[PDB]
Amino acid sequence: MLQPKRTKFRKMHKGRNRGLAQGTDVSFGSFGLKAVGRGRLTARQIEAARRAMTRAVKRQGKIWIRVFPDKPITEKPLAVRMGKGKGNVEYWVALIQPGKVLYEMDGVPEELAREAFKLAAAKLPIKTTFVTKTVM
Amino acid sequence: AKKVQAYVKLQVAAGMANPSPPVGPALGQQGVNIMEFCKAFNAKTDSIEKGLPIPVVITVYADRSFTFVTKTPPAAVLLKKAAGIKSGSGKPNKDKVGKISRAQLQEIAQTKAADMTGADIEAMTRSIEGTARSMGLVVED
Amino acid sequence: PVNNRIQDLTERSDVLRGYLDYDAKKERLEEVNAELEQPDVWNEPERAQALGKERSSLEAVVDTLDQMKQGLEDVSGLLELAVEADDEETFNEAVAELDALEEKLAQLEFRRMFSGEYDSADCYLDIQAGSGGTEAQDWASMLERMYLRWAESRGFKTEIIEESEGEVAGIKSVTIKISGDYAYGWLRTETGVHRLVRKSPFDSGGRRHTSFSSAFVYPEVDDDIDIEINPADLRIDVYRTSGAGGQHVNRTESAVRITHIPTGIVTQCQNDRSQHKNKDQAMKQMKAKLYELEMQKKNAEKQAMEDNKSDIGWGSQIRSYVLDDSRIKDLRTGVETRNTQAVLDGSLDQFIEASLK
Amino acid sequence: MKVRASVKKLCRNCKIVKRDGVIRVICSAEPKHKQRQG
RNA sequence: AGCCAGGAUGUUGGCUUAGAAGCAGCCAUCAUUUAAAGAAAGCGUAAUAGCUCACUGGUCGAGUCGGCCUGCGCGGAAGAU
Ligand SMILES: [Zn+2]
Repeated sequence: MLQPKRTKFRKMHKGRNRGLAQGTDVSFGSFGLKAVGRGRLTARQIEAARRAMTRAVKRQGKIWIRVFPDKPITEKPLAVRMGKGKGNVEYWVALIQPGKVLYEMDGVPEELAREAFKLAAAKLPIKTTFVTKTVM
Repeated sequence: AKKVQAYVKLQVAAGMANPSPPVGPALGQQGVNIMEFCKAFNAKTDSIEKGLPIPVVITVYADRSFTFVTKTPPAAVLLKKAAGIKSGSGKPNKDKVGKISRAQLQEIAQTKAADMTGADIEAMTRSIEGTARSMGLVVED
Repeated sequence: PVNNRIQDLTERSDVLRGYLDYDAKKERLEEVNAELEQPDVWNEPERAQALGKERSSLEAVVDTLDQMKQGLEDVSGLLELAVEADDEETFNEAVAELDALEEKLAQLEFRRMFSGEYDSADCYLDIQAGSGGTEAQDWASMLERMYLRWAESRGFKTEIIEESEGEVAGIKSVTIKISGDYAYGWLRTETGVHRLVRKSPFDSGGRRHTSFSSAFVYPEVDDDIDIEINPADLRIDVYRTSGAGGQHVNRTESAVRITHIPTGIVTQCQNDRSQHKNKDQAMKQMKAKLYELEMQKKNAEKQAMEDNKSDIGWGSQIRSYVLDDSRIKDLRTGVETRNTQAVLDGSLDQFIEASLK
Repeated sequence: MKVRASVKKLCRNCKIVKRDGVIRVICSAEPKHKQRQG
């Protein structure tokens, strides 16, 4: 499970998904998955996606992970009166603005990559599109 | 000419009399029995070459007797006495296990004049070369 | 020197041969080939599957031990020509295919140590002292030392884990771990109660003693703490808490019962006020009970396995260490060793192969 | 006839059909592979 | 888009696996006759044999194929007088 090593702080604000993506263009590999819908990827989700893509590949080529869960979600225990401070850190999310290329891949056919990214999309919460490596 | 009734292409070494451990029930299944593969199969063996897996036609008949004309021995088994090596694929082009010369290949080719439907010897030679390459023997030019 | 080794190998093969039934398995193979050579054998798939593989497994023994007898002779003949004519290459080619034969023999030897689910795994042995009071203790320590010597000779890490020393001198109970390649295979056949006859040094009148000490050998198992029970296997049901609380407890589904679907084990809880604490507490309790169920079933299976071994009885008395007459007679060996001092110094090679057979 | 929300052509013989609203799959070769959105 | 036949041989490519010849698995994945035929794509045999497809010569006679681009539409879509 992908979780930050050393933390400056334990808890955080809910924040806003407001804005546009910075990790937009396909950088490393040949075939990437761009995020159409804005949202948040939990750490578990990410791992599931990774699993899906590994299975799709059947151990083949090289896969990149541009995204990483930077913000923790603090959830209160079940059936608690609203006050008494913040809850406890349960899982880690990365806030996804529209346009974020999530996972990149090379060494495989395009169709195969697409298939992999379909599986990944199934695991993931948000709507996505397949993109290729761009010159300039 | 009569249409195809029943055939099962299953043969082993020509030197061995009566195929029964490797092939088994397959040859003696439909019409022609097990015992008709030691007197008929060894009769055509003596004329050409002994101790080599050569395929033979087994067009089965209702009259128990079957017609057979054997071909010239395969490229897979002719490329063993002149090739030098025994082992083939698995790790063929990953690491070179044997060596093959073009002249040798050509020589091997010339024997199968009746086996292959071809107008020229060069074509046959190149087919043989291809076969060798497939097996795992890299052609030396 | 090399030619005499060939003969030894041949002898070894021959002795192996009788037990593995060369005259019976070759006959067995005759009957399979009588039915399976006929095209109409796949009327019954169920039986044919069990026989088809069996025959294939038996062909790799009978025919190979025939290729051994055929092999040794040829190599010997190969050797003879070279030495006589002072040729060198054939000498080297005579050793290299004799070499194959040893490996084959090992494989067949390995096949004896292959039979069973646990063989190559880590190994434990408990040497429990008998009823002798002091003599038994003395025996146990000796046994331990012998085992250690054997371990040293074979080439294994020997780790004494528990060691309860004797009240006067010796060992009351000792557990040693022996790790390595097929470590349990050599030691599985050593399991049993050891009959020691001796003129004791602890007896003031110097009586002769029939003494016993168990050497129970068992393999190290995979831990397997608890299987993660998926929500499809649990049946979660909520209801009202029994008792007092006005309008509140009368109107709560706080109490929970969890039932394991295939088993039938049911765990309830109505302790805490919240449903959600109870659900996870009664699951924690449910998990605990599942472990017990799995622990208890494993223990009963063990119990039943050991009650088989109990009904062997006097057969547990395996190897009679007649030290008062030097000779040692193991029940399955049928042979006596006149050098007790070598036996005690870890040379049980004469006893492993015979007891395994 | 399977109950689905995703009616995918699992093989070549599978045939997508909209029968007055309801989306359906029917396979000629396989009786299992026929599906229904519901 | 239909239909008529071929759709292979050198070949059983080879190495293999309780049984694999395209199909428990691993790799080569070249050439012959060529109008085409993959060392065979999906069914199927105990492995073979067999049913087909990619492709190929004819017939039929005009547009057809899959991408995104959104506009709207279905399903997905079930409650209690
Ligand atoms: Zn279908």
